[PDB]
Amino acid sequence: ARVTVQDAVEKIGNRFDLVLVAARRARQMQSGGKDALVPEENDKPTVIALREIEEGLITKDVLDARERQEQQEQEAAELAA
Amino acid sequence: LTPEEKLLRAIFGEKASDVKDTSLRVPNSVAGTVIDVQVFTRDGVEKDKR
Amino acid sequence: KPLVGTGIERNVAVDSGVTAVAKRGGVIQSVDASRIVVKVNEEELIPGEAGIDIYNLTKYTRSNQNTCINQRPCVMPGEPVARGDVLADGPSTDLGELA
Amino acid sequence: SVTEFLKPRLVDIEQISTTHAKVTLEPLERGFGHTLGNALRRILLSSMPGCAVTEVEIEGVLHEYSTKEGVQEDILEILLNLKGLAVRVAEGKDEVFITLNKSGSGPVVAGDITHDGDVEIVNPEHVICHLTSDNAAIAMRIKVERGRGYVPASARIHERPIGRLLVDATFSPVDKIAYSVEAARVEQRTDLDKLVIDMETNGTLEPEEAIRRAATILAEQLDAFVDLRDV
Amino acid sequence: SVTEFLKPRLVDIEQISTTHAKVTLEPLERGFGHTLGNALRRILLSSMPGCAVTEVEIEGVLHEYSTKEGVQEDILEILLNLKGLAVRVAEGKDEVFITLNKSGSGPVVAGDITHDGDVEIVNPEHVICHLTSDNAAIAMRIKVERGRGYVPASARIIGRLLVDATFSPVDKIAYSVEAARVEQRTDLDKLVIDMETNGTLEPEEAIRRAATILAEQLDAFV
Amino acid sequence: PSQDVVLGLYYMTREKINAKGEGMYLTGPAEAEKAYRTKTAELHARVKVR
Amino acid sequence: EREEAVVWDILDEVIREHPVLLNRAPTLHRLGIQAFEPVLIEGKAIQLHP
Amino acid sequence: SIKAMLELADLPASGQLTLFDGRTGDAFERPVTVGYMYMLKLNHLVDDKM
Repeated sequence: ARVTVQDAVEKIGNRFDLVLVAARRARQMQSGGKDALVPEENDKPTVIALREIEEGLITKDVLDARERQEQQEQEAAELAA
Repeated sequence: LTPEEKLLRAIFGEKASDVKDTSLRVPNSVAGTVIDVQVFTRDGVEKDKR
Repeated sequence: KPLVGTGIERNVAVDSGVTAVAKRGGVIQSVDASRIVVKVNEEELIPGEAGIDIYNLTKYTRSNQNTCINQRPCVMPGEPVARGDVLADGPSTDLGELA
Repeated sequence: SVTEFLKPRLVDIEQISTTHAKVTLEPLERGFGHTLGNALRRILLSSMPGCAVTEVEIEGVLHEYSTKEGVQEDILEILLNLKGLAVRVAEGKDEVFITLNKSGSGPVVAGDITHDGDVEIVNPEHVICHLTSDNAAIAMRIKVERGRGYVPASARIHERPIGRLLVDATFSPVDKIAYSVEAARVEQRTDLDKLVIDMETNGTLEPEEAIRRAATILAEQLDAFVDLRDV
Repeated sequence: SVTEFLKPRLVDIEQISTTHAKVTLEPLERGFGHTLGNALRRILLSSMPGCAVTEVEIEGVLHEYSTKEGVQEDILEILLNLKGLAVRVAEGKDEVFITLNKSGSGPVVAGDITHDGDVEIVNPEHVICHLTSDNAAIAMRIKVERGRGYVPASARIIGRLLVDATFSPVDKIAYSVEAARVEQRTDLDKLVIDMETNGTLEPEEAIRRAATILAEQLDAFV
Repeated sequence: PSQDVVLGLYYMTREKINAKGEGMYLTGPAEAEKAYRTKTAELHARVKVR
Repeated sequence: EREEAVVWDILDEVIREHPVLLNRAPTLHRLGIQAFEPVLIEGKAIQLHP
Repeated sequence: SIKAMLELADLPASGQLTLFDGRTGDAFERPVTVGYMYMLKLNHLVDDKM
C-alpha cells in the first residue's frame, strides 16, 4: 500500500508523464505476463508500478528500450523459424 | 434462438416459453408487511377467486 | 406533546380535521380502536332522531407522501364529552394538541 | 506495603425498590475506585444478559397494522407495551412460551399471564391493553427468549406462518447506573475509599449477581493482557 | 450463549526500542476497547509500584530558589534532571540513600553516583548538571523510596529540597481505539497501545503487571 | 481546520492565572501529558518545559 | 444477488486500492471533485473527512 | 420566569449541569447546557436518497 504520490513525481518530474508510464507498466503486469520487480505485498498493479517508479527501476527509457528489444527479438525469432 | 441455446435445449429438453414473466415485485431495499389488497375488474371479465 | 409550546397547537389540531371532534355532547357509549359511539345529551336531540353519534376512525391509510394516517381513540367507555371535544387523535396529535 | 494492594469486598446491598438498588464495595485504594466504577458501569450498561419478548401470536390478527374488536389499543401499541414486560426465566431454559387469555371489560395486565412456574413476572401491574366491551376477548401466545443486547426484528436471520408478529427485543435489564466514590473509615488509614453503585433495572436481575458477572467479564477480557504474547 | 464474549485473537507486539512498544489487540467487543485502555492507562500512570528520587541534599544550598556557584544549571533544573533517573531498588528495601561527589569541569552523569549495591541505575549516561569552574565541587545526598504513581512535590508540602517522584516506570501511554470486523460484524473494536517506559521494565511486562493488578482487584467477585 | 478543531486547539493552548500545577518543571511533552492525565496540572498551567 | 459472505470478502478485495471519485454540486472549482480510497461502512450515508 | 421555574425543580439557575464522559468517567472541565428540546424527523430519509 502507498499514499501521497511524491517520490514518484520527484523521480519523473511531470505528473502526467508519470501517470502514462505507470499505466503502461500496470498494463504490462496485468494484461501481459510481465512480473513485478518489487515484492507485491498484496498490491494492485497501479500501486506496484508506482512503487517501481519510486525505486527508480521503471522509467520511460527502460520501457521503450525493452519494448524495442522485444520487437528485435521477435523479428530474429521469426527469421529463425 | 442462438445456435448455442438450441444445443442447450436439445441437450436438456426444457422449453417452456409460451408466456413471459412480468410480475409485480417488491422494490429492492424495501421490506414490509402487506396490509391491503384491492382488485379492480372490468365489467364483463371473469372475477378470480381473490 | 411539546414540553415548550405556544398554545396554538390546539387550534391547528382541531382545525386541520385530522382529529375526530364531537359534533354533539353527551356520554361515550362505546370505544374501540376503529369506532366511537356517543350517547347524545337530552338537550341536543333533534325530534324523532336515533340519539347516537358514530365516528368511524381512519386506520393506517396511505397519505399523499406515503406516510401513515391513523386515528387513535383518547376516550374511555363512560367518559362525558361536550361539543368540540377531541374523541380521537389523528396523526401528529396528542390529546388534541399538535405533536 | 506499597507493592501489595487492598482487595475490595462487597459489603452492602440496599434494595430501595424492586427496580432500584445500591451496592457498596469497600475498601478501594486511591484512584482504583474511579477505574472500577467506570469499568463496571460500561460493562453493566452494555453486556449483561436478560429475557425479553421476541414473538407474539394473537388469535385473529394477521399483522401489527390492524385492530381487534373490543380492544382500544392497536396491535402495534400492544406489542410496544409487551416490549416493557419484565420476565425472569429459570436457568437452563432459553425459550419459554407464556399465554395471556382474558375476557370482559377492563385493563389487561401482566399478572394475567399463565406461566408454567419457570417464569416469574416482576411487574404484574404493567398494562398491555384495554378491553372496552363485555364480549371482548383476547388470546395471545408470547415467546420469551434469553439474550444479550439489542436484537431488532430485521437483524434476526431468516418458514414463518402469517400471524406470528416479531417484536424488537431489548434483553439488557439494566437501565441506569450511577457510581459515587466517597471516603471510607478503615482501621487508622485515611487513603482507603469506598464505591457505591446505584442500579436502576427492571427487577429481573439481582444486584450482587450482576456485579459478579460484570467482574467476571472484566477479568476474562483482562486475561489476554495478563498473558501478553504474540498470537 | 449469553455468557460467551469475544476474546483477542490477533495480538501483535511491535518493539520500536527496548523502552518503546506498540501492542495491538483485535477483535474486542463493542466498547471494551475504551474500558480496557482507560483502566490500563490509569493503573500504569497512577497505581504502578516503583522506585524514584524524592529528596535531595546539596551542600551550601538551603532553599530551592538559592543560587550555587560553579553549576551552570540552577537548583530547579538539577532537581528536574534528578527526576528522570531510572532507579531499581532491591526487594525488601523501601528507602535507600545514595551519594554523588564530583569536583572538576564538565558534565556530571548518573554513573558517578556511589551506591550500596542494592541500587541499579538503568541509564548511567543521564546528565545531572554541568560544572563550569575547575575549583567547583558538588556534593549530593539523594533519597530513593518505593512508591506508586506520580506524586509531585506540591502534594507532599532543614535544607531538604523535594523532587517530583516518578515512581511509575511508564513515561507515556496513549491508546487508540479503531474499528474491527469479523464475518459481517463490522462493529467490533481494536485496541492499539503506544507505550514508552523509563528502562526499568519492558513495556510488555508493565502492561502485564497492570493487568495482573486489575484482575486481582476483582478476585472477591469473580 | 475549522470549528471544533480550531476551538480545541485554542482551548488547549490558552493560559490561565494561578492554575493547578503552576510553576512546575517538566522534562518534556511526555511528562506534561502524564501530569495532565494524573490530574496534577491543568491544561492552562504555566510551566517550564524542556 | 443473494449477498453471501464470500461476496463481501470479494468486494473488500476489489476496492482495496481502487480510487473513487466524490463530487458535490455545484462544482465551482476543481476541488469540488476529488479522489478517495473507499472504506466499507455499515449504513447508507457517505462518510466524508472534515 | 425560567430561572424561577428551574429553582422550583431543584435545578441550577444557569441551566448548566456537570456532565461526565462515559468513556473515561472524567468530569468535563466546564458545565454543559443540558435540557430538553423538541426535535422533528424531516421527510428526507437516506433510504429514499441512496
